[PDB]
Amino acid sequence: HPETLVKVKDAEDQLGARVGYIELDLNSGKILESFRPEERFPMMSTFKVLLCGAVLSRVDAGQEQLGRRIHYSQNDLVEYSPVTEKHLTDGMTVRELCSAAITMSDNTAANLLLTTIGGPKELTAFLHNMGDHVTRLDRWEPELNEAIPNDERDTTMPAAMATTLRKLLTGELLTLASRQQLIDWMEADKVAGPLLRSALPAGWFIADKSGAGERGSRGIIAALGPDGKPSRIVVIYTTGSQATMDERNRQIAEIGASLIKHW
Repeated sequence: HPETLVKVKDAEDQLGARVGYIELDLNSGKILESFRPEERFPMMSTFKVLLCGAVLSRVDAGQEQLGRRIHYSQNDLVEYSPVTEKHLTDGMTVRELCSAAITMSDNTAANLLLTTIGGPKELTAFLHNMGDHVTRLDRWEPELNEAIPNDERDTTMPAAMATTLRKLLTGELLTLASRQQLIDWMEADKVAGPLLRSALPAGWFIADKSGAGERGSRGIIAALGPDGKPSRIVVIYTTGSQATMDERNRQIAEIGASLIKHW
């Protein structure tokens, strides 16, 4: 609705930074509303949905198994690894690592799964093959969060991420059991409370994944809708602000409040 665009512009003003926004109808792929749809933004942890989508396509193809246990050691642990640090002794299965990477944004789990897949170049090859010629992963955790101005490495565009998310979630690329497993991990997100979830009405569905990075970068990709079903994809990215984490969260939650008021 154009009143949400008023709130996105107001957020650009309050944060003193670019905000990219898109609202996409999940059924038809129709772009309902957009602001900077084709400017690049750092993906940060929102790439971990894409990563487990690549993992699940290998599971579907018989090239990977969800129950396979990955062992790793203290040498692999990078900053913000709340779940992998606690499982050094016995390792974790592919399924556990995707739950940790999505639900808890665990950085080591993402690196371990990127190794399983053949690294950033293979996730980017996977994206290219499903028609996304924009999103690219170039580095590993934690480097990919750097968000240096004008750098195309590890970026997407709001319109590209929304279209890719839609394909992953409703297209024939993944088996329905796999699409459902990706949706379940996103629904179980534990780390995005102050963002769209704080504006979500009772009874609504949300599956999402947040990200934060350097230079004020913050973002969220989400599939949400009334009556327990997703019917729209919302993607929101910001970078460049010098505002605190709480101010960045606050403005994204106010963009959410506007889009839900005007649904």
